[PDB]
Amino acid sequence: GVVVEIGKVTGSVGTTVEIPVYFRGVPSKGIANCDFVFRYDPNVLEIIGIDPGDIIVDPNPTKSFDTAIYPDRKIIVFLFAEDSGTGAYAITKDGVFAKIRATVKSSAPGYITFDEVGGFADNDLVEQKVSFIDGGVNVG
Amino acid sequence: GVVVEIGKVTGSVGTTVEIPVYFRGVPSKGIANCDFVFRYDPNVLEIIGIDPGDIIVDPNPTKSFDTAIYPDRKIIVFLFAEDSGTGAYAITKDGVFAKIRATVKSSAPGYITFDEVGGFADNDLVEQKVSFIDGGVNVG
Amino acid sequence: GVVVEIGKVTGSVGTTVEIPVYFRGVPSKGIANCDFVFRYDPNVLEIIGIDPGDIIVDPNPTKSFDTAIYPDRKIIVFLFAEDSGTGAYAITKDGVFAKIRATVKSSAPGYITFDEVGGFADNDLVEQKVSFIDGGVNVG
Amino acid sequence: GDVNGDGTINSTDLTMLKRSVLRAITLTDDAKARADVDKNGSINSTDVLLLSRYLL
Amino acid sequence: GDVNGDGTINSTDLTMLKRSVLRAITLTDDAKARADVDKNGSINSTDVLLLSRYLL
Amino acid sequence: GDVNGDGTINSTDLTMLKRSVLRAITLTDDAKARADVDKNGSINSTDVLLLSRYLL
Ligand SMILES: [Ca+2]
Ligand SMILES: [Ca+2]
Ligand SMILES: [Ca+2]
Ligand SMILES: [Ca+2]
Ligand SMILES: [Ca+2]
Ligand SMILES: [Ca+2]
Ligand SMILES: [Cl-]
Ligand SMILES: [Cl-]
Ligand SMILES: [Cl-]
Repeated sequence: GVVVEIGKVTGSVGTTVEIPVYFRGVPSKGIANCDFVFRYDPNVLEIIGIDPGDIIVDPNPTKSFDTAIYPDRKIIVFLFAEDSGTGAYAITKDGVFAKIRATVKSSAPGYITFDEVGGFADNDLVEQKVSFIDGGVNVG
Repeated sequence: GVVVEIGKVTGSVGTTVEIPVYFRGVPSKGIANCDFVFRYDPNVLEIIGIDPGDIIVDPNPTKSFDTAIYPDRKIIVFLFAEDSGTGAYAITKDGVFAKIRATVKSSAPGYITFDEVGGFADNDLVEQKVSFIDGGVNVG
Repeated sequence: GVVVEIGKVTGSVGTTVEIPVYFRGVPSKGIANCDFVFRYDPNVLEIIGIDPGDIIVDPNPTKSFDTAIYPDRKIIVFLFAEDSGTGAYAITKDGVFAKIRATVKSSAPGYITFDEVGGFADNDLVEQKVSFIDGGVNVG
Repeated sequence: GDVNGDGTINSTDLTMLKRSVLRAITLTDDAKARADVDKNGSINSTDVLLLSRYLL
Repeated sequence: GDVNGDGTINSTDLTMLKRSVLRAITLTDDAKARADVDKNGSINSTDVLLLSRYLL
Repeated sequence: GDVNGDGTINSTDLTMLKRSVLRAITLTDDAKARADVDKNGSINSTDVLLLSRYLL
């Protein structure tokens, strides 16, 4: 089915790095909506923002794509639901779904791991099979 | 005055059980509104829902009765306020106020205990004397 | 620049005391808006309310002044933004900005310390330099 | 009755009050005073009943 | 669709639903049932899509 | 100014912004950018003042 890949990057303490979230194996009907939660360590990584990738084609991306960061709860949340009304702004190709901007606070491994998945449906509102690969910063 | 009884039930691990909340000694003027908080252990019991009992007579029970479950805060909250506008949907007889649906996660005692009470008034908006008996699952 | 002084008071266990928050060195253009967070120990002090001081001149003080108390998060928050629309309700003189009402729960030092500051601007919307002095109850 | 303090008493106030009693949200110190309909120092189901009756 | 249960389905419901999925807020047990647009026992992005399309 | 992003700037936006600064609620990442009225990278009382003046 669909494979969601949390990227693996390296960076120095005090620098801000970008951790890509990849969508692999996007079906022919596409992906009209999805939501999922990732876990992280706020003592290791300070996540300052999340941006939509190029596979989100909505000219007003905030209408279809939104996120939230909770350091006290040690989680980040993604919400995608294409806002065309017709299925026009659905994800149809593989690539970067989102980019996590994080400032490295310590040399320890900064794991960004899959926690929970909600909906993940195509344009026919059929829920797709999905699997997650964990990643993060300095985890190799 | 009024006695609120948290029921005591037994059940196997992996099964979903129902824990009744009883209202005893309901006054002649009835009970137009009430709110209270119960404490529980989320590691022992997974509370998946709370339903109104038969002593709530509102044909649209959600208008008069609402609840909330907070596993991270280890509490459940009850809010009753009869929605007729005249006192018609007030509780007038003894019996089951609410049913707590919980899935047993472990063999340890699953205490559901009284934490806090707010309002508890009759149809004349007079606050009634109220006492609580603790219960739960596998607590005997 | 501007100095914010958390007052230092003494009181017996079981009594409610008032901890003044002073604004010192108020500029000539005044203070049109400010927000900041203070830290405290809920086991030592039970903060039951925060009132605006006499340096807030808004005849409807709640329109310009608001606060919040979070015992579970061990913080209190202040929000001032003069509501005249012209700069008329800005703070123009030194004195008591706010009064923290707290009931002393234990004999231990009850520190009320500066945690975070947001905006702190004059009537020309210029952000002012500001410093904080920590205080509390029975901290001497 | 005017929980949020926007100048109008409507369904939005009751929703905020009910969610507050159910502990879903916290109210600010100013809002707490306005949510205390019967002014007895507590925000509970009695306030909920009174506000809902006022709107109905 | 009527998340808050005020009798009208509008933008306020979608905002509450989206914030719930993003875990910014919690919904009450009554609201949870009404937020479950497709009635599959979960409140997620599929409900968000359906409600947003209904309003549009 | 449009905190919730419903297309209209009204009292609901100011209430959300004020509650955010008072730390009663959290805003989503999209809402955070729109709540940043003066676009200085922080959401505070200066944004509150500017939005309240805009509505008045
Ligand atoms: Ca109002
Ligand atoms: Ca009250
Ligand atoms: Ca509604
Ligand atoms: Ca659903
Ligand atoms: Ca708006
Ligand atoms: Ca700003
Ligand atoms: Cl709310
Ligand atoms: Cl909301
Ligand atoms: Cl809000």
